[PDB]
Amino acid sequence: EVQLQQSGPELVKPGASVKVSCKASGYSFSDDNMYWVKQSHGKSLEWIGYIDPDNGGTSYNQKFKGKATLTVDKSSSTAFMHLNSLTSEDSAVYYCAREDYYGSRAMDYWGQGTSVTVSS
Amino acid sequence: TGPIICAGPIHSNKSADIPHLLGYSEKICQIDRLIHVSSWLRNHSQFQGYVGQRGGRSQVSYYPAENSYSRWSGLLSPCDADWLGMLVVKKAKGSDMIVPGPSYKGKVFFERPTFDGYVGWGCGSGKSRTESGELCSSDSRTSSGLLPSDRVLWIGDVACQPMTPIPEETFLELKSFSQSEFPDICKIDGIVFNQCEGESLPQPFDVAWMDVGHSHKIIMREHKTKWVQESSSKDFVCYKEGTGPCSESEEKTCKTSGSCRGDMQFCKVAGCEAKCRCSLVHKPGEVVVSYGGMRVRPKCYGFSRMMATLEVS
Amino acid sequence: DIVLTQSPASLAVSLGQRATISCKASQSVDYAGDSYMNWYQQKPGQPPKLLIYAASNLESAIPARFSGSGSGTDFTLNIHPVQEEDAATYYCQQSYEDPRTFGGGTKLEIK
Repeated sequence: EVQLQQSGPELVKPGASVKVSCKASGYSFSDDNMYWVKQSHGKSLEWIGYIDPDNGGTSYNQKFKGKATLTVDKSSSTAFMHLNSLTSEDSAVYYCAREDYYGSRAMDYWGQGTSVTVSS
Repeated sequence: TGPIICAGPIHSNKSADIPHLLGYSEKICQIDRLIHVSSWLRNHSQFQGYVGQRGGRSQVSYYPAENSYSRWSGLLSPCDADWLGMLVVKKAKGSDMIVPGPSYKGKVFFERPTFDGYVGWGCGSGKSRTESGELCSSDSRTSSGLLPSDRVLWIGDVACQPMTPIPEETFLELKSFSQSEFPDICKIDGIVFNQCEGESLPQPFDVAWMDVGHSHKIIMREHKTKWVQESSSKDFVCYKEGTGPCSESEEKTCKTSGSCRGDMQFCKVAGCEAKCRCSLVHKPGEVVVSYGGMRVRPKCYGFSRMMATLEVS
Repeated sequence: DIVLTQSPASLAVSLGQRATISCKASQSVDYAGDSYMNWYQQKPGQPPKLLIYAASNLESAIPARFSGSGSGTDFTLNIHPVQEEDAATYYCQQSYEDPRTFGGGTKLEIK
């Protein structure tokens, strides 16, 4: 079965940076684009960006260009998201999700979420 | 049209796994039963089970339904070549374009040659293709996971084979002759083919082509083709009546030590005398292409639909 | 960007009754015979879970009380008969173009 496993909760200071990981198993990692989604508490889901793990090509929400940076490691089946210049507006749960472009063109498998709290 | 070695499978449960077989004749047998496409679907698109139930490879759909090369059970499709390690049928990505023309509706696997490779589209369990080919919607009729061969669609009239490589300079020469035969073409499947001031949107494009093992295919209008039969070991398969393909050990022994049964051609070139029997795979032979004053033995040759932009001046 | 507007933002439905949620896009999300619209269910503390893809396709292992319909800009998620486990926030999401966008969500409460 497809499974996505995110790294644990994170407490970070304003102005710092943080790096979250998402480990994919149960399918061939480079076949499908990996999406990243932000969800502030009580609020709605926002798209951050995606990455094509086969060649590193990325696309970002304009709202997060320069804030978020997406990478993968092919050999270990892991996607990464680096967040920089943290403010309190970056405290949210962050998800990774695999998109099945030619099946459903939906995000059919999600990680459990990574809580990120920005405070001193 | 009939198979090469093995009649169509009759699978029992969708969850049985598929073994890796080292023997050539065993691999050919898996190919007759569409074991390789079933494996592709399991690996790439969350599919459970098999395609080709009862009919086998001889019963697959072709998009130009008028297809010459499938009339010869022994000529290899791209999927066939992928199982034998000669090339990779890659999983489609969003930039890969589905060509209009085929009847995609209800297909569970389809494949087409592209300008720079071979690309396939598969469906998950309980699903099959919408009429645009773009998505996999639900389909209660596919819930057993043991699906007939008409759910498999191979686009193009294609023959693949072992190639004799050519140096890079020869490729650049062939590439130049292609550019001069098709001055009107700017991109093919997203790859720059000629330099263009301004270009139309992508259009369906039926063209003859050959894969000669470099960065992209050589497309061809004026060209000659010829078939040579060479009686090498890959041209023979070995079996034991009522039991299927012989093992790897039995096959090497039959083809080296000249001590097995055979048809006329196998005995004539390999020697013979309970034991296995080897005979001639049904095909015209190996294809040789004459283009631009050269002869080349390509990895794949065929006629098939791609996408191209044309110049607008 | 394609903006998605869900309505109502909040809705209460008695057990065994029918829930009907709306999503309107600001442009068509149709292309060559399919509608590129998805629906997600999210319970507190968990990730979204895909229910419906491409307007009307039930994801495997989703109960047949869920159905979706619509085309172009106007889409409907139906739940009938509503049950206790159905209390959640439901999101629509278009897959027509980059950038992916989501609706604001509809909280379904049980009566």
